[PDB]
Amino acid sequence: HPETLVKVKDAEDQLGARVGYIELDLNSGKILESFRPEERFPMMSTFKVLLCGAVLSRIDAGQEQLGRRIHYSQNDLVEYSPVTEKHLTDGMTVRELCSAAITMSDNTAANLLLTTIGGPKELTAFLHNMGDHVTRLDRWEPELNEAIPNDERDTTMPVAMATTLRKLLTGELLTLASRQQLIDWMEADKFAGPLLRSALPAGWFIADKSGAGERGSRGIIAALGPDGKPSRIVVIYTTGSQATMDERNRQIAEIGASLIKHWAAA
Repeated sequence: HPETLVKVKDAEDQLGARVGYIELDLNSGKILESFRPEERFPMMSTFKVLLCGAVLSRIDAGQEQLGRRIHYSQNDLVEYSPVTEKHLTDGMTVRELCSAAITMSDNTAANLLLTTIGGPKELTAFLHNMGDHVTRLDRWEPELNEAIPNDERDTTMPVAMATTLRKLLTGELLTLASRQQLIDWMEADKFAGPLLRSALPAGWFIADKSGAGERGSRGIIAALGPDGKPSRIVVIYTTGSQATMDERNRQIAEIGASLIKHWAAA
């Protein structure tokens, strides 16, 4: 059962594309393993977690409310919007939009949330404020998934993203209640089944968010561990492959299997 770094390299061979990987201890933030940690990759829908972090930060500051109801129209609807397309009459609350953006990867939900903060530049500013000067959101859904080769728009580095996620889930950046809501949304993710979740044993905890884009882009961010408690952060991205969705999913799932099989190693 291949060691994780061996598997990551193998995934590059299989996919004909670069793969980035990092694994952090959740408690200490120390890097346990990495591969292309400082290369840039399209975030795709993995940014939706960071967006809801920015929204929760505003909630904590009294600038936003979880229960605030936003009505919107047909014009706002874009592709891959399975929840927002069913609430044209009634609208959705901020809390519901974040649930939709994270757990159902709802694109229109993400756009409505970006409007609440004033656009992608404001998400980038939130990230800068907390110390991540690498992750950048430039565009709205769905254009942010374009993934033109070597275009740095709408990208992160594995090492930047992993630490930003750790800070949102466990740091003082968000209140306890907000930290817990963010992880609860990620735990409830329904749009990542063929990825890390497919390798997880019974009894484990996983809070995650996946992404897919053009040019074969695929990725996932996660906090996971045994015994009902997360203990590591994992970030995986790939871009460039011509392989099918199922083939890309399979490679990520196999990286997960290698991580799980060697987890107990001292």
